[PDB]
Amino acid sequence: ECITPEAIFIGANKQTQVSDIHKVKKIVAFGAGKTIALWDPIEPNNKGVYATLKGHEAEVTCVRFVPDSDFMVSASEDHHVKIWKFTDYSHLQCIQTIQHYSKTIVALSALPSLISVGCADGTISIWRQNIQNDEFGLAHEFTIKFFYPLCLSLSKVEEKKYLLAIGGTNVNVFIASFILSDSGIEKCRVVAELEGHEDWVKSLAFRHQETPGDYLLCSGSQDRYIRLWRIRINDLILSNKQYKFQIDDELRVGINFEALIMGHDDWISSLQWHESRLQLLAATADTSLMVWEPDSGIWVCSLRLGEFWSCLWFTHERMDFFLTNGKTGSWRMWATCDQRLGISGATKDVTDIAWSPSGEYLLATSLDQTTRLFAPWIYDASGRKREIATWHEFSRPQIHGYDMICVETVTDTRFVSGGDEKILRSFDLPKGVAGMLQKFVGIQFEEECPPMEDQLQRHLLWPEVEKLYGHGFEITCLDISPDQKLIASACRSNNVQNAVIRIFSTENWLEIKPALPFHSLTITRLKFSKDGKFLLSVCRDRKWALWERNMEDNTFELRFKNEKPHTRIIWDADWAPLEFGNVFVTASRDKTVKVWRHQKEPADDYVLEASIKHTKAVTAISIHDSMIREKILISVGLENGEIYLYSYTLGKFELITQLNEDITPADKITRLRWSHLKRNGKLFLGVGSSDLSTRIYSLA
Repeated sequence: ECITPEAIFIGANKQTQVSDIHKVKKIVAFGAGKTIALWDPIEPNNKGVYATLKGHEAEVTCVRFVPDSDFMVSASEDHHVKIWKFTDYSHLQCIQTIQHYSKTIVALSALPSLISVGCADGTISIWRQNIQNDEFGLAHEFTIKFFYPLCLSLSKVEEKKYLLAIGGTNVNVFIASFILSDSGIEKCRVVAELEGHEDWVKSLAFRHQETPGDYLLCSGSQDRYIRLWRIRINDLILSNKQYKFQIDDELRVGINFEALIMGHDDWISSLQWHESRLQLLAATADTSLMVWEPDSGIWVCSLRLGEFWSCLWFTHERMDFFLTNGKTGSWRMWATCDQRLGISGATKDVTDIAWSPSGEYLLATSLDQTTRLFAPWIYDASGRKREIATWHEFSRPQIHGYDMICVETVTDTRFVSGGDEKILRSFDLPKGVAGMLQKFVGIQFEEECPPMEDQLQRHLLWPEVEKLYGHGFEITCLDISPDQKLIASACRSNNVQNAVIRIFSTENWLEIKPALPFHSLTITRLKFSKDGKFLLSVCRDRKWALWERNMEDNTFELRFKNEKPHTRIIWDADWAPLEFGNVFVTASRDKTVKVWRHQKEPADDYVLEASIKHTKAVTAISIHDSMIREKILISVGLENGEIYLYSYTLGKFELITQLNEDITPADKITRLRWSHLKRNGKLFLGVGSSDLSTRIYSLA
């Protein structure tokens, strides 16, 4: 039994400096939710996010690769700073969690052995890495006052000579300098107050390569301008004034205002230097990137590209690449010139997932207010199988202004979705997508590379067929009969009147009276019997019910039930394949997973067969449509994000495996579903979690 992660769809965080790229390994690590996602852009078989670094207990607000080292720094909502170290090459292990701060970490710049940490305490401290150990220790901590850090840059002039540009709630740019003793810091002091800005400095960046050589320092503010300061070392002979000072009885330094670049109209957002050339990258408020360089000798814009959260500047193989994370949490690539393929993912907790009736693609609805379709492309535009069948977002059915709560596929060409809206709509697979899905995913229908972010959010939206009214609350769940002629719906409720089950027709999209009452709270799961003559319901009111189907009028009636199957909310339920038997299992907050089976012997009713308990609540349970050996296959998810694979036979659970902690989500498994399809001798598992990440595993 070999469990292999197939794909990870996570979205970047909305925060300054939440992403960084490794200058050497060319690995971009961005904070996605409470995890640090890793992705290799430059790659043969476009794969995308290949790992989610778990550790932080809050949203990651900053990620930085310490240059010239195997280290990386981080910071989260919980004022914590973590230090990772590359275990192998494309992976990192957390080796230290700094608890010291009780306020937000507003700034963070770190060189090989140091880490400047600006905090909302109004204090900026410098951590210095130990000599024998690998952990950092507070070498020094100070403050300017009224003054608060917003950003700071750390630089290395000479061997033990260091500079630190501090910018914050002060129109000025302070320049602290300290020497590096073997036990930390020595002679630290603010040695220069650079005047020039007419507002708060919110950006700083040093450019120090091959000195004696262009040693610049740029800085932005709450304006539409950027200032560049020239730095001379030992030979530095109205505003042509210099700020001289010296490190020790051996160094002299002279800063000076060189030029002001940003346009009057263009308001700047992000700014960073190039990895090797003397070029500055500045991204405007509106989606537009600009590159600046000298020569004359005046700084000028040498590259513009119109129509940000993050913006990475990197060059590989005599080509320049621009990675730009948008609002939809999607990264896009550009070379210099074409638009290479990027990566997609949610920006808010995922709520539901549902494979196409046949299982070639997987729809995913999240709180991002978007519904995405993920599929694997195993075909070049030439029609031959790709080496590795990678997963991508082939279409974004919608981006409505309603929080996507749930979805279920009616047909490979149509589906239904619901959100924090009163009604729910159905959607039809457009011509544009179908072709795309037929060409790369390979699926026949009746009547040269995946979608870049541009044609994925604008040209690939599914046209709505019909809306359905009835519920006076956001729809929580729903299922489609095996015959696809029915839809069982259920809204959010606190009483019995709204905790009603509505049955809709997929032909006339009209409701089919009468509604179904019983549950006193809100239903969490609705499943139709494999045969289709039954409907099951679990309703976080600690009970379940089975509604028999009248094959004539298609009206349902209550037959079986159980007022106390669980001591706490039931989160999920599922039916085993007919061959196994008239069985269905429920997953509950009471930590247990119970199995039920029809018994007409002592009296007609669905009796309890087996039951197992876990450590955390079981929020997701899905059983495979086919029978593995002569036994059934079940998957279980928890509030931990942990996933258990079980085997089941008349009264005996067999643990196949517990997905390594390194390959599973970081929070509540909102939904788990097996794909109906088997391809390349593998089974597929869809996993939507509360850590805003859609994932896909495979069982060999």
